[PDB]
Amino acid sequence: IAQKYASSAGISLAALDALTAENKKLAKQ
Amino acid sequence: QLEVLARYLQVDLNKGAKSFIKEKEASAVLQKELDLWEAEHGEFYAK
Repeated sequence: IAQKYASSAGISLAALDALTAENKKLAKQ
Repeated sequence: QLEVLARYLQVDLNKGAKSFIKEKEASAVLQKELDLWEAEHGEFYAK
């Protein structure tokens, strides 16, 4: 009955960045 | 700019030059052995 009550109420119970950092390593240099 | 692109692409700009001077002392070694033959034996015998 609580389930219905809860229902009724609605309240229930990678390397890509390694490639990226080497690109900024070039531009920083 | 040339060094920092060679740093990026992991390109050694002197790999050819380091291997040039390392075979040039290696061909100086065999020359130092080759003239030990001609100093010992002579030019007519060697020819």
